Parts: sequence; C-alpha cells; structure tokens
Amino acid sequence: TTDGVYRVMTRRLLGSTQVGVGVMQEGVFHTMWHVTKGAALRSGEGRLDPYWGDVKQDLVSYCGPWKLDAAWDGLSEVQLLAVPPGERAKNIQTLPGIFKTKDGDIGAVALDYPAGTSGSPILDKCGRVIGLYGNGVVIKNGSYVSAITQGKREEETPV
Amino acid sequence: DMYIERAGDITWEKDAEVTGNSPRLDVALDESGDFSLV
Ligand SMILES: N=C(N)N[C@@H]1CCCCNC(=O)[C@H](CCCCN)NC(=O)[C@H](CCCCN)NC(=O)Cc2cccc(c2)CNC(=O)CNC1=O
Repeated sequence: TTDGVYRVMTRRLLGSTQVGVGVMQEGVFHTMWHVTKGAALRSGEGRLDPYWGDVKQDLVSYCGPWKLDAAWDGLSEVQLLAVPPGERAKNIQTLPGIFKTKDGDIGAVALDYPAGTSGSPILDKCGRVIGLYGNGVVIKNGSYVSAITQGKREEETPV
Repeated sequence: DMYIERAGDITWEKDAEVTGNSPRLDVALDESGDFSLV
C-alpha cells in the first residue's frame, strides 16, 4: 500500500483487463464504486477489504476511511493524471466547467478517456487530489464531461 | 481476480498540455450515482 496511483485490473483465464484506477494515500485505497462494484481487491499477496463507500457518490475506500480532502477552488485550472488502459500515466490540464445541481455546483472536466481510466485522480497545483475522474454525462455531440468526484474526510471516530 | 498494480507517483506537471472547454450543464444525480442531463 505505498502511496501513488494504481491500475485496477481483472484477470480470468486469459489475460488481464484494466477496469479502472485508484489512489493509495495514508494506507487507504480510493477508487470509484463502478470500478470494483465494492468488492475486495488483491495487492501482491495481500487482500484489501472495502471499508467505506457510497454508491450515490460512486466512491469506495479500502483498508480505512476516505482520506482525500482537498477541494477544487472553483476558478483555477486542474490536471487529470490520466492512467489509460495500456498507456503510460499522463497529465492533462484543463479549466473545469460546472455541473449545476439542485444541491449545488460540482466542478466538471470535459476530458474523454477510455472507461478503464475511471478513478484517475484530478489534481490541484499543489499535487493534492481534489477528486476522481469517471462519473459523468454524455452531451449532445457524443463527447464526455466528468464530475470532479470527491469524498468527505470524516473526523476521527470516537472510542 | 481483481488486483492493483502501481502506475506512478501523483504530481502536478509543470508546463502541461491544456485542452477541453468548460461546459456549464444542468444535471441531476440519482440515488444510484447516475448523473443525467436535465
Ligand atoms: N464519449 C464517451 N461516452 N466517453 C466515455 C468516457 C468514460 C470515462 C469513464 N467513466 C465511465 O466509464 C462511466 C461508467 C458509468 C458510471 C455511472 N455512474 N461512464 C459514464 O460516466 C457515462 C455516463 C453517461 C450518463 C449516464 N446517465 N457513460 C458513458 O459514457 C457510456 C457511453 C455512452 C455512449 C457511448 C459510449 C459509452 C462508448 N464509449 C466508450 O466505450 C468509451 N468512452 C466512454 O465510455
């Protein structure tokens, strides 16, 4: 569970398929729910068990609670650290648009990558992860816009 | 067998390629995590 960005792979009898991406931080793995469907993960010879998740947010964390707490500041450019299937990690910079919802605005990036790029981190200029890529909409011309999806880092749970 | 493989460090790239517009879209989020255009 060393810090960094990881591909999420599935293997049956033949080869492997990249189904998504996630972020290891503070010993917790963070990805989008639709990548793993909230099931357990293998890391080397070790098993990562789901710990927290929320299908409406389309998020899940493994080994501990959600750790990523940075937020888009609402006006600065951001970078998608895209990790596409079969391709090296690459940074793409963009100025987010907005998903306007009855409950508030969500930053959103008009960047279109393969489905298995889901869970790639979106970064601020300090390199902090301000959300994960891959829950979005298809607009009229067929292109894609992803929410900047971020979870809540809860305060330490009592004892 | 669903497993993870490290793919790199998380860093901001100086002088990165820029692209994409900044669409403003009315959307709804349902209890299953689906965004839809209104
Ligand atoms: N230019 C496109 N269409 N680009 C995407 C980028 C995915 C980026 C990663 N994210 C996803 O894989 C998610 C998974 C589902 C999450 C649901 N909570 N998906 C989406 O957020 C959208 C949602 C639509 C709104 C739901 N109310 N689903 C799709 O885009 C499905 C779709 C639609 C038309 C055509 C295609 C796919 C064919 N395109 C591909 O095969 C590769 N490209 C993509 O699929």
